[PDB]
Order: sequence, then C-alpha cells, then structure tokens
Amino acid sequence: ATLAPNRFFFMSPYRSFTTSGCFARFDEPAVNGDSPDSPFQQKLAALFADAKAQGIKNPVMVGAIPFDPRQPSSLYIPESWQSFSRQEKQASARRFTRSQSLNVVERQAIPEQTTFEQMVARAAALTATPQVDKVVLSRLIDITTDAAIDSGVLLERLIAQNPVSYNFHVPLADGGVLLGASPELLLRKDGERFSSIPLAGSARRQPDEVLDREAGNRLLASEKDRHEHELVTQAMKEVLRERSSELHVPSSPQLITTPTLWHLATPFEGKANSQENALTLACLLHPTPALSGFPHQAATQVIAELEPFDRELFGGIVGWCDSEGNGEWVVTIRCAKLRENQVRLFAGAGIVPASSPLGEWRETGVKLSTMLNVFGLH
Ligand SMILES: C=C(O[C@H]1C=CC=C(C(=O)O)[C@@H]1O)C(=O)O
Ligand SMILES: [Mg+2]
Repeated sequence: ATLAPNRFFFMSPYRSFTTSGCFARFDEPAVNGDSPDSPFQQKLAALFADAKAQGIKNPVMVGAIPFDPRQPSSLYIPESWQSFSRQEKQASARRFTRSQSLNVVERQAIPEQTTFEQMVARAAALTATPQVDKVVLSRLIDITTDAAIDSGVLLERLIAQNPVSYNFHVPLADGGVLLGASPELLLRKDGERFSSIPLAGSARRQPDEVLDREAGNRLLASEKDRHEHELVTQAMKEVLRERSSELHVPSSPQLITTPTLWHLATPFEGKANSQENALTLACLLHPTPALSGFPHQAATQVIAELEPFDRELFGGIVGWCDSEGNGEWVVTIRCAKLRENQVRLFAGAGIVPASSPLGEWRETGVKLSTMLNVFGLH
C-alpha cells in the first residue's frame, strides 16, 4: 500500500503525520509574515477560526512556502490528519518491495558544468568585495520519463534510503508533488520552546569507517567551511535578539550526517513571546545565509542576475503549524518536484571567497544524488 498523491505526509523526530482531504487552500504570500499584523497572519488566523467553527477540531496548516515569500504559498488545511510512528514507518519502507521501472527519455543539467563554474567564479569574486560576504547558488536536473511517476512508491524508496531526515510529501495546486529528505531544521516550536538547527559546510562521506570518521574531523577543521558556517549563525543571532525571551547558541558547530554528506550544525534553543507562533518565527529566520546569503537582500540580487531559473518552492520551507502556536518547518532541499512524467531536482552551495568552482559543482552534485538515488540514477 502506498500514499496517494493528494495527501500531505511529514516524518520527523518531533511529530509525524499524514493528512486527508482539503478543507481550504491558502495561497497568500508570506512576505512580512514575521509580524502578526501582516495580511498573511490575519488571513491565516481568519482561516483557522473558519475551520474550527466549521467543525474541524485541531485544524493544522500544511505545505510549503517558496524561497521568495512575495511569490505565492502552497499551504492548505486538511479535513483531517493522522499521527503515525516514525520508527514503524522506517521499517515498513525498508521492506517495501515492489518498485516502478522507469525509463528516462531526457535528462538536462540546468546549467551544465561550465556555465556553473563561471557563476561560482563571478559570485566568489563579489564576496571578496564589500558588496556581499556570502551568496548561495543553485542548479537543477530536469528528468523526463516515459510514464507517469508513482509518487507513493518513490516516497517509500526515499524513506528506506533516508531513514533519519525530515521527510516530506506535499500536494501542489497543479496536481504535482513536492518531495524530499531535508536534513535542516528551520524552526520547531513546542508550546513556548523553539529550536532551529542551521547547516552549512559539507564533505563526502566514505564507505570505510576510517576515512569516514576523519573526512568529518577535516570538516570540523576546514577554515573554508567553518567560515561558511559563522556567517549563518551570527546572522540568525542578530535576528532572534528581540524576538526571543531566552536564547542559547553554541559558538562552535558540531558534526551531523546524511547518507551522503558530513555537515556542520549549530543548534539554537530559545523561548519566544506569546506574540509569536511557528510561522512568525520561521518567516523571520528564512531564508538564512545558508540558503540565500549575507547580507540577505544583497545576496538575492546576485542570485537573480546569475541563476537562469526561478527557484519557486526550492530553498523555501516545508512543514506545518496548528491553531495553537506549535509547528515544525524544514528547509526545502534534497528534494524534487514531480508532476506526471516530469521531475525537477535541486541543489545549492555555499559560496564565499575561497570556494573553487570545481568544488561547488561537485558539492551540489553530491547533494543532488540524494534524490537521484531515490530515482535509481547516478
Ligand atoms: C543548499 C543546500 O544546502 C545548504 C544547507 C546544508 C549544506 C550547505 C553548504 O555546505 O553549502 C548549504 O548551505 C542543498 O542541500 O541544496
Ligand atoms: Mg558548502
């Protein structure tokens, strides 16, 4: 049995659930969604009361928000939801046997290696200057297949290969499915308590648990990545100052893993005002310098002049919140948009003065391989 493409699914060490039905869609842009006087929040709160009044106990709001919060949002309240056991689902997925044979008929890197290296070069150059210190640049892989892609079977494969990550499956207004295995927590809020766990900095994992246990330790030392990382953490520090009652931040990062990568992480733990819910804080933080750059608005402008595509939901956030200030939001990376027989993958890095284009090209390549492995490609 597999999940139908019109259900939301979210797999997390916090709350893991599915959803059924669609009481109300919510397209409203999330810009200035960090202040509760915002159209986004007033509309959001309007719709929650609408839902409760109309008979829905414990409404939740689910879906994704795009990189650029001006662009519209892909949220909606389901008619219902249904908790499930993370560990139970890991085990069923690892046994899910029957897969789909897929024939690719086109595969396009957008852009290809050379154009990407020139974009990495022209971006690193501009970080050396007073104009920006960090920009994140991304690329895509477009895949056309000869038959519609079964979203449910693919999701089982993704769980089996990515047991530990924040795994999501989002129905879109166009009939598509946004799907991925994010390692990066952008914002959890459990009652009054909140955390965020930004990543930045990467190294390949190795098959041998000797060269693996040390390729990591290298990551912990590499000044390139340690500096990559500090830009993200200083910025999130400043932004949370007058938004959080308390706030604890380690000054040095720690190692975490995906099946493909070592990453550097810094956990944030704080308490926030009753003025705040899961999305006001998520909208505040996102995008961090791990997904856009630093300074944030200066780096969006390099991204627009350099990236030959619209990121749309990629590099956004995906998740949920309820009517009572709680929720979880993870960054939309290690992901794909599926629709009928067409798929788009996404990956970004991670660009400062010391970054070589061959390095970042291959870094994004390893990140893309999470979703390529789900598809059975290299
Ligand atoms: C943009 C991505 O990663 C971000 C978060 C973890 C590692 C990153 C890096 O080392 O450059 C990126 O800041 C992606 O996986 O597509
Ligand atoms: Mg990087």
